[PDB]
Amino acid sequence: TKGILGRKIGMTQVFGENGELIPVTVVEAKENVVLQKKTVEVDGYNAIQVGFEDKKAYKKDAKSNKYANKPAEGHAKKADAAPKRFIREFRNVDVDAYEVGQEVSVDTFVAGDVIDVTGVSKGKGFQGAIKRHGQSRGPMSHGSHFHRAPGSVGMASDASRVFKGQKMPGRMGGNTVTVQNLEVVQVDTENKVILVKGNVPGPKKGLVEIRTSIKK
Amino acid sequence: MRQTFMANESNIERKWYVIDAEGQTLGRLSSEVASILRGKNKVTYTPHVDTGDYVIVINASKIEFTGNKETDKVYYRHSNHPGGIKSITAGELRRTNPERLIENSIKGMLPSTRLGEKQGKKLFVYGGAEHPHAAQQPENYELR
Amino acid sequence: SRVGKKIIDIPSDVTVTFDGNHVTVKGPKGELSRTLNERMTFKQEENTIEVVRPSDSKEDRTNHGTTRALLNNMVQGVSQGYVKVLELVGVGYRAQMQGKDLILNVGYSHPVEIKAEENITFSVEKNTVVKVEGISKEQVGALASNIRSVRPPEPYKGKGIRYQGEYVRRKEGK
Amino acid sequence: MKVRPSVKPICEKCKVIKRKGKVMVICENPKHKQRQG
RNA sequence: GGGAUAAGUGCUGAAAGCAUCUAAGCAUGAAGCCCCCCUCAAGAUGAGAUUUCCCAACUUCGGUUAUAAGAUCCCUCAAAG
RNA sequence: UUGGCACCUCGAUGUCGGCUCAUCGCAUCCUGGGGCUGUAGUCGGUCCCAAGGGUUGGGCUGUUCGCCCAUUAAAGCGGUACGCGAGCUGGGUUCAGAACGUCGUGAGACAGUUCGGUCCCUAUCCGUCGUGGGCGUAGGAAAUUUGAGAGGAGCUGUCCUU
Ligand SMILES: [Mg+2]
Ligand SMILES: [Mg+2]
Ligand SMILES: [Mg+2]
Ligand SMILES: [Mg+2]
Ligand SMILES: [Mg+2]
Ligand SMILES: [Mg+2]
Ligand SMILES: [Mg+2]
Ligand SMILES: [Mg+2]
Ligand SMILES: [Mg+2]
Ligand SMILES: [Mg+2]
Ligand SMILES: [Mg+2]
Ligand SMILES: [Zn+2]
Repeated sequence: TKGILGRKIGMTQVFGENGELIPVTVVEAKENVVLQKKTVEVDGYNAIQVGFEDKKAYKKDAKSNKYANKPAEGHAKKADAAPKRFIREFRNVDVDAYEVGQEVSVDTFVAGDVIDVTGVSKGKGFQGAIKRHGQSRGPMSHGSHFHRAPGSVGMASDASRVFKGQKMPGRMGGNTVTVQNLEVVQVDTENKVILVKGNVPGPKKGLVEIRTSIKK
Repeated sequence: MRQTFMANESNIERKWYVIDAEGQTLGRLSSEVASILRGKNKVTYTPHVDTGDYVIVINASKIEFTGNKETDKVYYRHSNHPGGIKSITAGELRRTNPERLIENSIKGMLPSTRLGEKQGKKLFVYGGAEHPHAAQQPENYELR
Repeated sequence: SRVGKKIIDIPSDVTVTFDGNHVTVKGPKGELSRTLNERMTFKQEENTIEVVRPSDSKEDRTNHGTTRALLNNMVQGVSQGYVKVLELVGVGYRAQMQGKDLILNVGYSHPVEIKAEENITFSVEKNTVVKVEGISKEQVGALASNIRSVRPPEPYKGKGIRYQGEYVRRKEGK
Repeated sequence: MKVRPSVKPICEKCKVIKRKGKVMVICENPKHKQRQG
């Protein structure tokens, strides 16, 4: 099992051998390094901690996340690696194969590999029940004073309360989503890009976590 | 004249004990442990303070049930979500989590008050024979 | 329990060792070990083993009968073993031995394979008769039951895997 | 199987037994099979 | 896919010399149960773990202090609102 | 269900149907697993286990029902103030107008009909859905996390091959 971290550059299409159009998402997986290796002996579970995308080294009066802080720099230095913006663990990958400070490359993944891609979905802000929960609108005429309302929120004296998990208006998006059984169309070592068939969760410039499909 | 002694944190001293759950009925072990946790066996027992002693229970896995409790006895919990009722049989609970079975039995036999909650916290249950509280220097207790 | 009271004879070749409730019976074909009921008391003689119920209570009587029968089965099993013959019936129904495992073809698009077990022997004669032989009576029976379960006998034509001496009720098709 | 409160022999062959705390009738004739319930 | 099961189906087996799926014992058996898959989750007050960073003077010797690592105010913003 | 009773509410507990949103039971409509069959096969009948998921659009009528059309794996039955009007509608019913039949000497009346006919309310508390702050978690911090718990999902057709 293999895992790489990347940013979602955007979507495009590629023409297949048969001339079939394949919609694809461009992912850049440059600057991936194994920052730490966790084992059952020490941490109680086996995983590799991988850092993606180098950030600037510590400076005295850094006011932003662009420059690494002292605590982060130390953790990266232990791996003999530059400070990283994003760090994520991969439990799927075997600990023995990877070594601390080892670069993880796009070439690990190959074309035709079935993969599961994880990312935070795009944020929609505060949303009503119709958009958020796919509920039906009320009549738009015939005396209607019900259009985009949530509907009844309960019964009457029995219960005399709203049950937990009642679908109501609230903030929508920003959730972690894993799309399963996507495929790698192409891997570009030169550009450090992996082409993934279909669309992956989240905004452009959003971190995507590509793993080998759990279901096989 | 008012002469009844009242225990206070200054004059209260709590000991540590170890009880083996091997070949012991859950209820009968639990009932006795609850009294030790409450401090009912102390002559200086005062209701509004905790005079009770800490208890360690070992070999929780070896607790015994009678009849068909292993299958028939069911523990229901509700999640507070509609239709959110979950069930575990006593036998299955013993296998999966031996400690929880013992704890819940004893905690059910303690008063549902702020003091009562504290008295339950003094209970430590371990499914294996070994316990991690050697520093506390517990004394082996034999159920009467 | 008349059965319980009856002594279990030991063949001279067979050697039986009792360890508390548990009994280990050693025979030329194999050695069988089981744990008998704790209450039941067993008196061992070279010629034969005698089991006596501790009390006349029903529970002891039932266990006495079971214990006696079980012990007898082990001794006889190690001495001679138990063999059960299963016969496939109907056209296109055949049995073939792949190594230890038995492969059966019984009107199924997929071929059926049954894994062999320790202290059990699978053998096919004429491609229609299968014999399961083992020291353990139970183990022989269990594996035989699995073989029969693959395709049980049908009433209308009698097609299927059956025990050699099994009787099947017959219903007229039309 | 016939599941009924009144489980009794329909013929001579039928044999009344108790399995898993439930009275049942077992017979050569499959029809005669019953289970108390 | 796995484990445990229902109605079932048995294997061995006595009470009850026979019989018997059950009593002891041993199997098998559902879109159902517990998992497997997905998301949240240590206010899990039982508050867990791993890695890394910071680490001094005063003082009535009780402790205090601003500072360290770090984070903010304020400001330019959006992939967030 | 139709009733009986008159125990809460007459200094007000809004009443049918639909819409919106569900939630629960299982006496199971479909799908899953079985026993028996007057079960050849394909199909069925009947009974047992099973509530995970699913369980359509129209014509007529205020309708609920029901009938019909065309589907479907199936078009389940019930409870939740005949769920849900500080969520919606207001066609029926249950004000004032008018008319017909009918009854009444009449004024008028009719679980007879007909046409028309004002649906208020800025959420305090619990509850529910989101989103912050304080303190705690025996030094102060930056990250990466385990999962006690909890939620989600869970459906099926047809065709080919054998
Ligand atoms: Mg609509
Ligand atoms: Mg409007
Ligand atoms: Mg209301
Ligand atoms: Mg009758
Ligand atoms: Mg009265
Ligand atoms: Mg009032
Ligand atoms: Mg039922
Ligand atoms: Mg109503
Ligand atoms: Mg009206
Ligand atoms: Mg009028
Ligand atoms: Mg009237
Ligand atoms: Zn009969």
